[PDB]
Amino acid sequence: NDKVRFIKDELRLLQEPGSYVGEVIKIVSDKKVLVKVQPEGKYIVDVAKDI
Amino acid sequence: VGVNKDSYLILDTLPSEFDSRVKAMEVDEKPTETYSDVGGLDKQIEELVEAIVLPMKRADKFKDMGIRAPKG
Amino acid sequence: ENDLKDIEARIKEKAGVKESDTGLAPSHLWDIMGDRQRLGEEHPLQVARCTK
Amino acid sequence: TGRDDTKETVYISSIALLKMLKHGRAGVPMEVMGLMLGEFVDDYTVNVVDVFAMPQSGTGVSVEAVDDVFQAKMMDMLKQTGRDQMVVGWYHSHPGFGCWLSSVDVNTQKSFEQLNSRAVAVVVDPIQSVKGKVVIDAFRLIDTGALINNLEPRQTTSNTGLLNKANIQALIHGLNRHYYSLNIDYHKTAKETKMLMNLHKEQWQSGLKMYDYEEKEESNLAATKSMVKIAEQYSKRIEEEKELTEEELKTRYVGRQDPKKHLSETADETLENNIVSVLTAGVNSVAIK
Repeated sequence: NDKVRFIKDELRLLQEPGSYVGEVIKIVSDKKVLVKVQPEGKYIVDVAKDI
Repeated sequence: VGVNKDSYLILDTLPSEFDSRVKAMEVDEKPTETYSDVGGLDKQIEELVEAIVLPMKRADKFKDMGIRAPKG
Repeated sequence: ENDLKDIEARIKEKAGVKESDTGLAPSHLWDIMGDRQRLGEEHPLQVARCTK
Repeated sequence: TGRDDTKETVYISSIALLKMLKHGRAGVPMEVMGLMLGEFVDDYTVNVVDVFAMPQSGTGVSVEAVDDVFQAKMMDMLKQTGRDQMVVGWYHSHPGFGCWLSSVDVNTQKSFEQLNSRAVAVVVDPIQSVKGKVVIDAFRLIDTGALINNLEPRQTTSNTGLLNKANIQALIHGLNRHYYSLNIDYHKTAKETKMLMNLHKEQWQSGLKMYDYEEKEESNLAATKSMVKIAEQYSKRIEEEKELTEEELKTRYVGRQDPKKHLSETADETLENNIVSVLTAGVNSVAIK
């Protein structure tokens, strides 16, 4: 049962809508972070709960 | 050619495009000063008209004589 | 001397570092026509140039 | 009291679903559209019995790319065949983008909502339906004023539903500022099941039909060799597998993918493959002569 039902949990993981890699240039203490996205431009954008 | 941007199909044909810098070449209705508001250096005016202007109009006399017209 | 070295660090770390946005005190209401300039397509415009 | 709006679930008959997919993928990336013929009964069921496609344009969707002249001719074609009921809305296919209504599409929808309030817009993603999931989501316009008064909670009353949000990003912007999305259930009959499940004429031609026996020998050779390599890898691993902490052993003596597990998958496929094949040979040889 464990073997078959992690696969069902793993479909969500595989069907992620993308990611990106960024690097934090600096924070701003408005509770947002300046991210120079590595392939892309600069966007100041909201943090999650995790960080 | 036009290609339809929703789905690439040759839609129709369009004139060939040249740069806007090359589209600045042609006249604005460019003022004329004829040969008669250029005084002095008479011999130069005659030498230019001969080189450029008359081989355009009398290209027929150039073909019958059989000469070529100059390149600049 | 080394106690001074550490506590300068600690003071910066807790205070936090930032960059503030330019503002205006006469503005405390702006979105009355913020949404008139924004909010769907009415529109900030993709810039082009005529070539022919 | 006023009129209260509440949950609905859009039941896409098996017929309707294939047509949208067929018409939509074929016309992608140019936008595809068409009307949904069906009936509303109940107060929780939008039942879409059929769809058809309205002629494509290279202006894509537009309020004037709907085209009622074509709608009218088509309606009379269903009328003569005794299939007309009520047009229950419109669908359109965004190409490879998500399910969300465009600003233009909101105004296309506002028109059909006048004609019947229970009309939906069904946004289809065909280039994303080639997964193991078919991606289709449904929307239905709600009055802007109603959203101010907090009447999005109203739409989920009297069941727990199967409530889940399959897509956000542009979707959750448009929900917030316009619409109430619907979940999608499928209707099909017991006849239609049998039609769908059947997909081969070789159902009875697949255990008497066999593959060339050179191909089988190649396969046995390939299989045995592969497991021979995995066994050497396993043997390196199982020189220890006896110290404290499983995780330390997995790094150190590669149990990265577990050569035990890896050998089990490979063993089991070719073992099962050979039992069928021998059984096919022995059936034909004895029975036929």
